[PDB]
Amino acid sequence: GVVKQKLAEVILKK
Amino acid sequence: GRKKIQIQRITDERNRQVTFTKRKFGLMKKAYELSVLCDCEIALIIFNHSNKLFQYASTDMDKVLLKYTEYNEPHESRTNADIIETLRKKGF
Amino acid sequence: GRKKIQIQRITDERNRQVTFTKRKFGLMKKAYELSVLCDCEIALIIFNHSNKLFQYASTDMDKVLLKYTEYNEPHESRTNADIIETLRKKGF
DNA sequence: AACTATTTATAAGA
DNA sequence: TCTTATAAATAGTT
Repeated sequence: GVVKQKLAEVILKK
Repeated sequence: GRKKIQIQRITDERNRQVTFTKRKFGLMKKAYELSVLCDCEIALIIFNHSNKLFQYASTDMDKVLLKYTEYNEPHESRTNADIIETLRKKGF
Repeated sequence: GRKKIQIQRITDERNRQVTFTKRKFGLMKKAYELSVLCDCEIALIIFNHSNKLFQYASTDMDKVLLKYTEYNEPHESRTNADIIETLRKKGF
Protein backbone atom coordinates (compact mmCIF):
# COMPACT_ATOMS: atom_id res chain seq x y z
CA GLY A 1 0.00 0.00 0.00
CA VAL A 2 2.03 2.92 1.38
CA VAL A 3 5.19 1.10 0.26
CA LYS A 4 3.78 0.78 -3.28
CA GLN A 5 2.99 4.49 -3.00
CA LYS A 6 6.56 5.34 -1.91
CA LEU A 7 8.19 3.17 -4.63
CA ALA A 8 6.26 4.90 -7.47
CA GLU A 9 6.99 8.26 -5.82
CA VAL A 10 10.79 7.76 -6.17
CA ILE A 11 10.93 6.06 -9.62
CA LEU A 12 8.93 9.08 -10.79
CA LYS A 13 11.11 12.24 -10.21
CA LYS A 14 13.83 10.70 -12.44
CA GLY B 1 17.00 -32.58 -19.59
CA ARG B 2 16.40 -35.32 -22.17
CA LYS B 3 17.62 -32.79 -24.74
CA LYS B 4 19.31 -29.41 -25.04
CA ILE B 5 16.76 -26.69 -25.73
CA GLN B 6 17.40 -23.38 -27.48
CA ILE B 7 16.63 -20.30 -25.40
CA GLN B 8 13.68 -19.04 -27.47
CA ARG B 9 9.98 -18.44 -26.70
CA ILE B 10 7.87 -21.60 -26.23
CA THR B 11 4.82 -21.51 -28.54
CA ASP B 12 2.90 -24.46 -27.05
CA GLU B 13 0.83 -22.84 -24.28
CA ARG B 14 0.73 -25.93 -22.08
CA ASN B 15 4.45 -26.59 -22.41
CA ARG B 16 5.16 -22.92 -21.68
CA GLN B 17 2.94 -23.01 -18.62
CA VAL B 18 4.53 -26.27 -17.47
CA THR B 19 8.06 -24.89 -18.00
CA PHE B 20 7.08 -21.58 -16.34
CA THR B 21 5.87 -23.21 -13.10
CA LYS B 22 8.89 -25.56 -12.82
CA ARG B 23 11.54 -22.96 -13.74
CA LYS B 24 9.96 -20.30 -11.49
CA PHE B 25 10.23 -22.69 -8.53
CA GLY B 26 13.75 -23.50 -9.77
CA LEU B 27 14.59 -19.77 -9.73
CA MET B 28 13.08 -19.15 -6.29
CA LYS B 29 15.03 -22.12 -4.89
CA LYS B 30 18.34 -20.74 -6.25
CA ALA B 31 17.37 -17.37 -4.72
CA TYR B 32 16.69 -18.86 -1.29
CA GLU B 33 20.08 -20.65 -1.37
CA LEU B 34 21.96 -17.51 -2.50
CA SER B 35 20.27 -15.49 0.26
CA VAL B 36 21.26 -18.01 2.94
CA LEU B 37 24.73 -19.01 1.74
CA CYS B 38 25.90 -15.42 1.26
CA ASP B 39 23.71 -13.56 3.81
CA CYS B 40 21.99 -11.36 1.24
CA GLU B 41 18.48 -9.97 0.92
CA ILE B 42 16.63 -10.71 -2.30
CA ALA B 43 13.38 -9.68 -3.90
CA LEU B 44 12.02 -11.14 -7.13
CA ILE B 45 9.10 -9.83 -9.20
CA ILE B 46 7.77 -11.74 -12.20
CA PHE B 47 4.99 -10.85 -14.63
CA ASN B 48 4.02 -13.78 -16.88
CA HIS B 49 2.71 -13.56 -20.48
CA SER B 50 -0.75 -12.81 -18.99
CA ASN B 51 0.62 -9.89 -16.91
CA LYS B 52 -0.16 -11.86 -13.73
CA LEU B 53 2.22 -11.07 -10.83
CA PHE B 54 4.32 -13.67 -8.99
CA GLN B 55 6.68 -12.47 -6.24
CA TYR B 56 9.33 -13.82 -3.89
CA ALA B 57 11.35 -12.22 -1.10
CA SER B 58 13.98 -13.88 1.10
CA THR B 59 12.30 -12.37 4.20
CA ASP B 60 9.95 -9.41 3.50
CA MET B 61 9.15 -7.85 0.11
CA ASP B 62 8.23 -4.39 1.49
CA LYS B 63 11.47 -4.14 3.49
CA VAL B 64 13.60 -4.80 0.42
CA LEU B 65 11.62 -2.48 -1.85
CA LEU B 66 11.91 0.42 0.62
CA LYS B 67 15.67 -0.06 1.06
CA TYR B 68 15.76 -0.01 -2.75
CA THR B 69 13.98 3.36 -2.76
CA GLU B 70 16.51 4.72 -0.26
CA TYR B 71 19.45 3.74 -2.46
CA ASN B 72 21.39 6.79 -3.64
CA GLU B 73 24.44 5.29 -5.32
CA PRO B 74 25.68 3.90 -8.67
CA HIS B 75 25.46 0.10 -8.37
CA GLU B 76 25.67 -3.03 -10.55
CA SER B 77 22.73 -3.17 -12.98
CA ARG B 78 22.30 -6.01 -15.51
CA THR B 79 19.82 -6.81 -18.31
CA ASN B 80 19.22 -9.77 -20.65
CA ALA B 81 21.71 -8.18 -23.08
CA ASP B 82 24.46 -8.15 -20.41
CA ILE B 83 23.83 -11.87 -19.67
CA ILE B 84 23.84 -12.71 -23.42
CA GLU B 85 27.07 -10.72 -23.96
CA THR B 86 28.63 -12.56 -21.00
CA LEU B 87 27.64 -15.92 -22.42
CA ARG B 88 29.75 -15.24 -25.52
CA LYS B 89 32.60 -14.20 -23.13
CA LYS B 90 32.30 -17.75 -21.79
CA GLY B 91 31.29 -20.78 -23.88
CA PHE B 92 33.72 -23.71 -24.09
CA GLY C 1 30.03 -29.70 -7.05
CA ARG C 2 32.78 -32.00 -5.74
CA LYS C 3 30.67 -32.23 -2.56
CA LYS C 4 27.12 -31.64 -1.38
CA ILE C 5 26.96 -28.47 0.73
CA GLN C 6 24.44 -27.57 3.40
CA ILE C 7 22.40 -24.46 2.80
CA GLN C 8 23.79 -22.38 5.71
CA ARG C 9 25.82 -19.13 5.95
CA ILE C 10 29.38 -19.38 4.52
CA THR C 11 31.89 -18.16 7.13
CA ASP C 12 35.00 -17.79 4.95
CA GLU C 13 34.68 -14.28 3.48
CA ARG C 14 36.55 -15.08 0.28
CA ASN C 15 34.59 -18.27 -0.33
CA ARG C 16 31.34 -16.39 0.35
CA GLN C 17 32.32 -13.64 -2.08
CA VAL C 18 33.37 -16.21 -4.67
CA THR C 19 30.11 -18.15 -4.22
CA PHE C 20 28.12 -14.89 -4.27
CA THR C 21 29.52 -13.76 -7.65
CA LYS C 22 29.07 -17.19 -9.32
CA ARG C 23 25.59 -17.96 -7.90
CA LYS C 24 24.33 -14.44 -8.66
CA PHE C 25 25.38 -14.86 -12.28
CA GLY C 26 23.81 -18.33 -12.11
CA LEU C 27 20.54 -16.80 -10.81
CA MET C 28 20.47 -14.02 -13.41
CA LYS C 29 21.09 -16.58 -16.18
CA LYS C 30 18.14 -18.71 -14.98
CA ALA C 31 16.06 -15.50 -14.96
CA TYR C 32 17.13 -14.55 -18.51
CA GLU C 33 16.12 -18.05 -19.73
CA LEU C 34 12.77 -17.97 -17.86
CA SER C 35 12.01 -14.51 -19.28
CA VAL C 36 12.73 -15.64 -22.85
CA LEU C 37 11.27 -19.16 -22.78
CA CYS C 38 7.98 -18.07 -21.22
CA ASP C 39 7.67 -14.40 -22.32
CA CYS C 40 7.95 -13.03 -18.74
CA GLU C 41 9.22 -9.69 -17.45
CA ILE C 42 11.41 -10.13 -14.40
CA ALA C 43 13.09 -7.86 -11.91
CA LEU C 44 15.59 -8.99 -9.32
CA ILE C 45 16.95 -6.89 -6.46
CA ILE C 46 19.79 -8.16 -4.26
CA PHE C 47 21.49 -6.55 -1.29
CA ASN C 48 24.71 -8.35 -0.27
CA HIS C 49 26.03 -8.51 3.31
CA SER C 50 27.64 -5.08 2.72
CA ASN C 51 24.25 -3.55 1.78
CA LYS C 52 25.52 -3.01 -1.77
CA LEU C 53 22.76 -3.22 -4.40
CA PHE C 54 22.87 -5.58 -7.37
CA GLN C 55 19.94 -5.49 -9.74
CA TYR C 56 18.81 -7.37 -12.80
CA ALA C 57 15.84 -6.78 -15.08
CA SER C 58 15.00 -8.78 -18.21
CA THR C 59 14.43 -5.50 -20.10
CA ASP C 60 13.92 -2.40 -17.89
CA MET C 61 13.89 -2.24 -14.09
CA ASP C 62 11.77 0.92 -13.79
CA LYS C 63 9.07 -0.46 -16.09
CA VAL C 64 8.68 -3.60 -13.98
CA LEU C 65 8.74 -1.77 -10.65
CA LEU C 66 6.01 0.64 -11.78
CA LYS C 67 3.78 -2.15 -13.10
CA TYR C 68 4.32 -3.72 -9.67
CA THR C 69 3.06 -0.55 -7.99
CA GLU C 70 -0.05 -0.60 -10.20
CA TYR C 71 -0.93 -4.16 -9.20
CA ASN C 72 -4.03 -4.45 -7.02
CA GLU C 73 -4.97 -8.13 -7.30
CA PRO C 74 -4.12 -10.92 -4.79
CA HIS C 75 -1.25 -12.89 -6.35
CA GLU C 76 1.40 -15.53 -5.52
CA SER C 77 3.78 -14.39 -2.75
CA ARG C 78 6.63 -16.62 -1.55
CA THR C 79 9.32 -16.31 1.12
CA ASN C 80 12.30 -18.44 2.20
CA ALA C 81 9.98 -20.19 4.69
CA ASP C 82 7.56 -21.21 1.91
CA ILE C 83 10.44 -22.65 -0.14
CA ILE C 84 11.84 -24.50 2.91
CA GLU C 85 8.40 -25.91 3.76
CA THR C 86 7.96 -26.98 0.12
CA LEU C 87 11.26 -28.82 0.14
CA ARG C 88 10.53 -30.71 3.37
CA LYS C 89 7.28 -31.85 1.67
CA LYS C 90 9.23 -33.65 -1.06
CA GLY C 91 12.78 -34.98 -0.65
CA PHE C 92 12.64 -37.91 -3.10
C1' DA D 1 1.30 -35.46 -13.34
C1' DA D 2 5.55 -39.15 -12.37
C1' DC D 3 10.07 -40.42 -13.74
C1' DT D 4 14.65 -40.31 -15.26
C1' DA D 5 18.36 -39.58 -18.71
C1' DT D 6 20.65 -35.90 -19.78
C1' DT D 7 22.00 -31.16 -19.41
C1' DT D 8 23.54 -27.56 -16.40
C1' DA D 9 25.42 -25.62 -12.44
C1' DT D 10 28.78 -25.62 -9.08
C1' DA D 11 32.23 -26.95 -4.87
C1' DA D 12 36.43 -27.99 -4.36
C1' DG D 13 40.91 -28.42 -6.28
C1' DA D 14 44.95 -26.83 -8.07
C1' DT E 1 41.44 -18.32 -11.34
C1' DC E 2 40.69 -22.00 -14.14
C1' DT E 3 39.21 -27.06 -14.64
C1' DT E 4 36.26 -31.29 -13.55
C1' DA E 5 33.73 -34.65 -10.50
C1' DT E 6 29.87 -34.60 -8.62
C1' DA E 7 25.43 -32.57 -7.36
C1' DA E 8 21.14 -30.47 -8.89
C1' DA E 9 17.80 -29.03 -12.54
C1' DT E 10 15.00 -30.10 -16.11
C1' DA E 11 13.01 -31.73 -21.12
C1' DG E 12 10.87 -35.18 -22.83
C1' DT E 13 8.32 -39.28 -22.29
C1' DT E 14 4.79 -42.02 -20.58
